[PDB]
Amino acid sequence: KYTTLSNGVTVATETNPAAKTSSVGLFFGAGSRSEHSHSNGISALTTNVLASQSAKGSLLTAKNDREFNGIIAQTTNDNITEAGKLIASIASNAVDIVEKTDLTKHKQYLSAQASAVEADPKSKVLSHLYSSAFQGYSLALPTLGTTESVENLENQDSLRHLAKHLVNNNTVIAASGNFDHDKLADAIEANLKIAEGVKPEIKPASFLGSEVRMRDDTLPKAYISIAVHGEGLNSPNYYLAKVAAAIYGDFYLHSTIAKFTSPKLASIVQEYNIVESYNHYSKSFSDTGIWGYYAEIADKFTVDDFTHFSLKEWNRLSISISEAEVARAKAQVKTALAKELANSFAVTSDIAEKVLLVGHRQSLREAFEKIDAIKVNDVKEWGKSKVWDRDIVISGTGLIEDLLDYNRNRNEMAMM
Amino acid sequence: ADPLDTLREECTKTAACKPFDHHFHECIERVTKEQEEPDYEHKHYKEDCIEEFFHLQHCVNDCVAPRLFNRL
Amino acid sequence: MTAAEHGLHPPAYNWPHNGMFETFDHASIRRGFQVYREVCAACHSLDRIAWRNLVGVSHTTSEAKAMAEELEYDDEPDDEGKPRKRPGKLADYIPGPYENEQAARAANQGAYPPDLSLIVKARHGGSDYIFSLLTGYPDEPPAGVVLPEGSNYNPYFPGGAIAMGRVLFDDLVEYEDGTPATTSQMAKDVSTFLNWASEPEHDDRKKWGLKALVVLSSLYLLSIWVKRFKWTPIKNRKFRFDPP
Amino acid sequence: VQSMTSVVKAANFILARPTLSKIITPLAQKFTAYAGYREMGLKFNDLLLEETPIMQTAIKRLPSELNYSRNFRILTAHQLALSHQLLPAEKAVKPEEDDNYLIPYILEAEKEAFEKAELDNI
Amino acid sequence: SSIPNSVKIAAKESATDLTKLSVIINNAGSKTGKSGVSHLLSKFTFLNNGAKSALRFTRESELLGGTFESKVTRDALILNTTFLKQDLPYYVEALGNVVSNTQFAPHEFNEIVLPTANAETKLANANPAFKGVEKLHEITFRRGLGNPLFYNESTPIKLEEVAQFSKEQFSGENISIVAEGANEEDLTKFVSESAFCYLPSSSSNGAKALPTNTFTGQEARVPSSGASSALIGIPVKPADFGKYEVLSAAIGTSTLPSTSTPLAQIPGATSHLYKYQDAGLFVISVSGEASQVAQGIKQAKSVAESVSSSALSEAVKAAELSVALQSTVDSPLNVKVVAEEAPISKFNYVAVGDLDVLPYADEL
Amino acid sequence: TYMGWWGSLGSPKQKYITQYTISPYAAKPLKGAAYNAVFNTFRRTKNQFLYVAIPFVVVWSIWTRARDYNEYLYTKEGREELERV
Amino acid sequence: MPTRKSNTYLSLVNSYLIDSPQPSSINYWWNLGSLLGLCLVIQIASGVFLAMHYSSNIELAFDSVEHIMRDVNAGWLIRYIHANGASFFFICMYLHIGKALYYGSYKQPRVMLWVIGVVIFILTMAIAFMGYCLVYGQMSHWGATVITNLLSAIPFIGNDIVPFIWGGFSVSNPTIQRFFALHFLLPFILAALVCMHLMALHVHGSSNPVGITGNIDRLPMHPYFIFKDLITVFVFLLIFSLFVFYSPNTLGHPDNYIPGNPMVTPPSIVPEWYLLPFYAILRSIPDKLGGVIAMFGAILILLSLPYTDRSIIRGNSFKVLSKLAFYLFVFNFILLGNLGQLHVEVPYIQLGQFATAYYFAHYIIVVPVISTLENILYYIGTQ
Amino acid sequence: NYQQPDYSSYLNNKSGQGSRNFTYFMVGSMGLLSAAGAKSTVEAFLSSFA
Amino acid sequence: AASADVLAMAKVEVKLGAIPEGKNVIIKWQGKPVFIRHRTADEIEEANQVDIKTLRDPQNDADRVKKPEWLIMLGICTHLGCVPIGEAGDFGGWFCPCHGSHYDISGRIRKGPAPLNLEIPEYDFTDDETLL
Amino acid sequence: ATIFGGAFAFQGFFDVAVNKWWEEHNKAKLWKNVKGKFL
Ligand code: HEC
Ligand code: HEM
Ligand code: HEM
Ligand code: FES
Repeated sequence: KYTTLSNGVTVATETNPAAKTSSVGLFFGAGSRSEHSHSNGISALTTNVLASQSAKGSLLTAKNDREFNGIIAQTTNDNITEAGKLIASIASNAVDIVEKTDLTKHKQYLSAQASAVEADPKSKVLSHLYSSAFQGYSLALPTLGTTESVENLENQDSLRHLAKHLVNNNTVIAASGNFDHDKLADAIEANLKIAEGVKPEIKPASFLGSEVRMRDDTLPKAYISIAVHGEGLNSPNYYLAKVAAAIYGDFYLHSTIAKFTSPKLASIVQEYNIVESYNHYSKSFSDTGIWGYYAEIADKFTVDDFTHFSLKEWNRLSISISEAEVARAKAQVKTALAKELANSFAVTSDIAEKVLLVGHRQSLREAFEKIDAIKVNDVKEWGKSKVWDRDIVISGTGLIEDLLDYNRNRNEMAMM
Repeated sequence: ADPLDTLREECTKTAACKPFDHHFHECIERVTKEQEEPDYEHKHYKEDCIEEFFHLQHCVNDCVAPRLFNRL
Repeated sequence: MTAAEHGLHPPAYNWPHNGMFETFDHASIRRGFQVYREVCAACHSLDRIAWRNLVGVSHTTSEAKAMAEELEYDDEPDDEGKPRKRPGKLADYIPGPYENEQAARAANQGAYPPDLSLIVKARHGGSDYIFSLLTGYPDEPPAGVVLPEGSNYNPYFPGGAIAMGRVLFDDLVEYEDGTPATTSQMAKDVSTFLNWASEPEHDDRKKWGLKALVVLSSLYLLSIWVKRFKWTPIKNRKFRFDPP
Repeated sequence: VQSMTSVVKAANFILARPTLSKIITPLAQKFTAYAGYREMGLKFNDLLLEETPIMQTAIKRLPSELNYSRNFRILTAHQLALSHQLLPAEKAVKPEEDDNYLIPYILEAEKEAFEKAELDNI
Repeated sequence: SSIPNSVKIAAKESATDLTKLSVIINNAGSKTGKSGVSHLLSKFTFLNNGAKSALRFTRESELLGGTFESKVTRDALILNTTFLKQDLPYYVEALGNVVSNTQFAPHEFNEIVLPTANAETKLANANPAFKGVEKLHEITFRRGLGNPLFYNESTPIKLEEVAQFSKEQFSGENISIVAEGANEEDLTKFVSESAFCYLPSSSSNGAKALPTNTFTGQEARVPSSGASSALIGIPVKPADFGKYEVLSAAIGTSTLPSTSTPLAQIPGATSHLYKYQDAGLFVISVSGEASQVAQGIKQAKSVAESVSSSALSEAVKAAELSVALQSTVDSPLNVKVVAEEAPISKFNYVAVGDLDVLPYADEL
Repeated sequence: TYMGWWGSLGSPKQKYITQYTISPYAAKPLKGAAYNAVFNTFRRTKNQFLYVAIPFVVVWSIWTRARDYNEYLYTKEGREELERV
Repeated sequence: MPTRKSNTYLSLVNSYLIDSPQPSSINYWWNLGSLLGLCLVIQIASGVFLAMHYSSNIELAFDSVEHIMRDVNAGWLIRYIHANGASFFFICMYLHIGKALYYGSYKQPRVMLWVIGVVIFILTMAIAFMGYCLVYGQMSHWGATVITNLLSAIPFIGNDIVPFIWGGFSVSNPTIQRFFALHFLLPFILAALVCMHLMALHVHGSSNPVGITGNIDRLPMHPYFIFKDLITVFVFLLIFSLFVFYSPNTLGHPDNYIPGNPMVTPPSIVPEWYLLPFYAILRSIPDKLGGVIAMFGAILILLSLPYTDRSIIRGNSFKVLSKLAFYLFVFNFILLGNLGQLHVEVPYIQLGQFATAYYFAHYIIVVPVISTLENILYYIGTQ
Repeated sequence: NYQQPDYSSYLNNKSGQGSRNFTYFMVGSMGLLSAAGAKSTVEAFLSSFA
Repeated sequence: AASADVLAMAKVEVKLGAIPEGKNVIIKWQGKPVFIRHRTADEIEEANQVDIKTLRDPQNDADRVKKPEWLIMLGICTHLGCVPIGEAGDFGGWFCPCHGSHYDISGRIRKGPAPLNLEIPEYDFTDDETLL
Repeated sequence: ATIFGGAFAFQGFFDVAVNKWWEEHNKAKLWKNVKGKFL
């Protein structure tokens, strides 16, 4: 349900009587993708400063996504309207709050987060993969900025960022839970007061096949990731890309089902225990995406074997995927979509992301209908178009001596 | 007349080939003088103009070679 | 050694068949074979050439066959054991004028005129040498040199004394195509024919060479391009070292 | 191969005597500049023949920072040789940065080996 | 609802049209059997039934798109399933054949269970906070709720023990089927016609629940490499679950990850009120560098006490939010959050990591 | 040995080094082939010339002296010196 | 695992061709090895097609060769290959030794490899010489005669070994037949030696133009250095075609086309070009036993080289004086090769004696002295 | 993560699927030229058997 | 080793009488080239006068020649086979043409790079006939 | 495979190109063009 208030801001809510808890949040787009190297991380810092305000009993948290930012005030159902007002206040006084703020403490917090994403091997690998894939464009920048750039941010920078991006045309109030939509809309309208402005032009980005290798021989595993130019939220292949990713699905060697998971790659890598774990994903940004896998290999001598087998299984995508695999992938993608949309916090984040970045959100039933329309031939056409023989972007962290340089993995993308 | 003899005649008259022809002819004269003495048969070193002849013929060949087969 | 011992170095005449893409002047091969049979067959064998080798090179098969019948060859003796002889055929090799080296040495003051089927690949100057040898005789030997009896002076011959003596003289042969028979023309023709006899694969060899160069040069350029292309990722690597 | 013990013995034999020092040391710097390894980012001790148990021990006993810097310099030298290009004068290794960092560890390794050999023949 | 076995069934509509079916074996958790049996049992749940093997049931489930897991909790053994609304008749039946006639073959005990259980234990204990929490439960509830949550080789378990613990448990009175987004009547029918109908009403020779016997004033120290962690544990009666949920949310709780709370002002600090059927444990933990944790735990202790009753009352709504977040399908929660003051003087203490740096309980 | 397989090549513990590269199909092949093959080749030849030229000059000077002496010996003026040797 | 690793045969092919972790900084010189292997194939390949037509009888050897040239369909091509390809085999082998001498590929971790190298060299020379004797031209016959006469200088067994070599009392039918048999054979012994060479290479890997360890940055071989091998192979084949098809007899000697006649020695006796240097050394020493010993030392002293090279730094790429010494040695080796074909004359006897003196002095004086001097200079300069 | 080196000059001007198609063209041309050369050589050698 | 077929022909034969007082007639002997000559009166005398001590080689003409005027020499001019040239060298007797070394009328390694005297081909002679 | 067949395309192309250029560069020298004069 949608209602465009005065100021032109849109309130989008997905109310469900069965919701355990309610959530309402203001999101104003312009994540890291809107920043540049010198002032990178300013969006995350501003959102953290706003989210650090008095919560009046609610749970105020920052979002800090790649392309959009926002503050979400989780709260029980009956309190939702209050939370509404809260965030409205927090955003009608955003410039005042930033001005009166001593950014020191918030900057050590953001630097701690930036170090965290540079220590968690998967976070580091995926951040490096995104940076190298879209190198040269703002989309390459970290969501939370780097430790070198965070410390160089000042209040005036955050004020300029808010003035540019915290405008009615670039902001959305998303909500979910069990409440009357009209009550929340009325409560926010009386309290929301933000500057006028045009929606900032979203910066361009183009995929560039590349390889980045942070080899740290002191780590205990090899955390690699390989991906191709995926499908953005706008592309009609979005769900088709998710189905293609789920065809290969996840795998954890020590999990009980490791010996029974359907995907062929799982059966292949367990013969010599090539890999410890992997997960296929289709990350989707506003207009471009990254479709691939992340993997952790325990045996440093089998990174090449895993890459070879995974890329061969990708080659299967354009030739030999059976109706069984396509049906399994469809069912698993539908279940994953429904799982991702259970928590009211997740529903609010999803509503904000879609409404800001594509303008319209497909209901879950519409998404199910769109996925069920996929046939095996559609998946193979997508594999031919986007996976078969397309440039790949690679990343690795530790014990990657066995990760053969680009040309080997790239040539694996087209050998039968 | 065959082209080769006329080419040799033209080349030996060239300025580059002139000094070699000169040296060769006074070598011939000197060797004939050496042959005039009655003691020639006893001389251990009986001179000959082989070297001057070779120099002359090399300097004439270097001229005739590139042009001859244009005549045939 | 002395310049005389090594023999005057023959110059480089621009033969029609020197360049990488020129064949023998098969007109010259035929004329050279004529000069051979007319002059050189008196002394020189040229055994390794069979009449069949001439078909399609300097003589049509009918001419080679006819030239074969004009000679006699030893056949398997009759069933009665008596010697028998047959007219020559294409498969037969050209016969030399002497039955054995002993006869050749006897008939040439002890000098042995070498078989000419390899004389071009068995001499330093190759074709040029032969030419320079046949027209290198000076009317007057250089003053002072004394030749052993029976030897004639030729500067291009190692040692300066050759038992041959000039053979090619003006208008000694009436060419079949009306070409003038100057001594230089005859020498060029004989040298070309002997070069063919020593290198019958010359034309085929150079044609195959042209095809091989085309293929291998295109393939080498392709390999250069492919290697540079597949090495662009490595030559474009950029490192960073950022310790604390 | 010549041991760093013997190389240093000869070098200190020369350096102690002023005449030989004055004659050689300018020639030593000139030779090391013309060697051309500094233009590829390598310090002298990077050139040392690693494939020996003594030298392998010496590297295996390097500090962390020196080990990583050596790794990066060797990788940079490999890349420069690979791409047939040299470091500009400003980025090359200056004479004062060629600090003979690995020599002490090699000397310690050779001291240990020489004591072991001497005591085995006590 | 119930069936003649006395198997309770609860069903209620769900927001995201997934039938998040779940079975809660009431007292087959880590408290019941000898230390670690429940972990191995949970690892045996979905492998080989009397109806479908692991490689068949898992493949069919993945085709159907559903997910299934078996998590061990100190109170109950939870078998969670999650599938599209069309898929209920399959999974429910499977779950029946999981509780009844699970094969427990030795080759699974040696290839899929012990290796997996050991890997999970090692992975969990690598986290100093979780090791500290396990030790805190051990020293606060000496038996029952203090049993290690995961299998440890220090207490060897043989297949016969796990099999005999599946039997003599899993009884009708001992299992509670809970679903979200499935009609209660249809679920009742499917359960009645499934294998759940064949379970005995009660275990004949086991399930003699013991009293809680909460102990306080204790302490422990568990040396560990890498990150350190200091934890403080208050045992709490069930009727006090309301007081401490308000206290935790007042200072900062793991369920509500947010800055601006007093406990979030110090690095690595958090709090959480673990809630069980007959007792609970309020844990204030700090983790990270040993030197940092040394002061962090003292600051957290000083924060938990000396919390203004006005701010405690303000935290009532946040505590209600936290309770609503925690009340998943598997772990139903019914706690009335009151602002009543909650004492801390009765705390147990556990230190993990650089024991030369971490303080002793006498330093709080 | 001093060179293991890919997993363990014997390289010391390597760390902090990040290697960036771009794919082929996305890089200009023969980017500077024409200009480099001239300028950089000339630079390399300039650096390495003396090492090949000084030995070459010495050896070819010796060879030229020997060749000229041998040619001089076998002439009507070199007969006497040839006899004396 | 991939089929290229699971199967033992494909596992070997992978270890040597597809995943051999070659260093990333190797020049084109490291391709020479492949060429040598390629040439070993060609020598064998064309070789096997010449024995199908070559008749080893002394009265048929030369006529049989001419039958190959004139009568066999592509016989001219096969012979010109088998000959100019041997010449190119030795060109590539001399380049492979020059590379191993310039860069310290003979130093510690690869000394064993180097040894097989030398043996290969020695063996190859035999093969080549023996094969040349099969043509039984003038130069062929008289080269065999001179070789056996020189080997007749062994102190006591010399008078008895030569008849065992000749198989008679002079180079005759038995000699040519045994040379043909051993020449057909020894190439396969050389293939085995090349396999041993590759094993000794694989144990410790290949060196670098920089000399420093390559382990820090090593590349696979299938997309890298196989396509560099193709450049080197196609350049090799292009030059090999420029020789085989155009002027194929340039490297040979014309006198070899005159059938062997023991009763007339040709004006000069020279080996085929690639053996000229050692031949020169043989003539530099007056004593026949001295000459043969000095020659075989000229070949074997490569074994002493890894121990006389007292250099702490592998290779010459970063060494001033050693590069000058190396190029001086190379040019003296070319000078020895040149003197090999020149008559023993007034200046050339002394020049060849001096050239041999310096050739051995290189290994036994210059390499150790220069290496020690440069070690000291390096240490003094850095301090 | 960080700022990548600028490859602008190194980037090709040609289409994404087009340059690989041209690479296929020349690699296949090399393969088939090599096949033709091998055919010629093998035919020439086997013709000696005749 | 020599097939028995080759050892047969170890001794050849020769018609000594036909050769002139001043001529050299090479023939193949012991399955090898041999230089066969009949000594000229002046040459035979010149050799008798020549001192063996003067030559570095320790050989004498009297031991070298079995039958006085008719003597046998092996063809190789030098210790390592050198095709023998005629009437050249230190004494003007033979030239080791393979190296241009000098072979004396004695056949000894007179000058050049020569090592030993040209082996008198071991031989016996009958009347105007020879064996070798 | 298609390698075998494709090799024929290139081999024939180069063979015909060379066997058409050669008898044009050398037409004045080959036998088949000179035989008329001597017939
Ligand atoms: C009559 C006898 C002839 C005739 C008609 C020709 N030649 Fe020549 N030949 C002859 C003799 C006596 C010799 C002895 C050579 C010597 O004294 O060394 C030769 C030799 C040659 C050679 C050898 C040249 C060399 O070895 O350097 C060649 C070549 C040669 N003969 C060729 C040749 C040609 C092309 C003729 C054309 C008519 C020719 N000969 C005629 C005796 C005779
Ligand atoms: C590295 C190994 C080899 C090398 C370097 C080599 C080299 C040579 C050379 C230089 C010649 C001289 C030919 C000439 O001058 O005309 C020759 C002759 C010959 N070789 Fe090889 N060869 C090798 C292996 C082989 C093999 C394996 C064979 C198997 C048959 C072989 C067969 C022959 C034959 C038959 C000849 C006689 C030449 C002829 O009849 O034209 N060779 N070899
Ligand atoms: C048929 C002959 C030979 C073949 C096929 C062969 C094979 C190879 C190969 C494949 C390589 C790796 C590529 C390279 O380093 O160039 C190599 C390197 C080498 N070659 Fe050979 N080899 C041959 C003969 C020789 C000889 C005769 C010598 C020395 C006398 C020699 C010395 C070496 C050395 C020392 C190396 C190691 C180079 C390094 O690691 O830097 N090789 N060889
Ligand atoms: S000629 Fe007698 S030694 Fe060579």
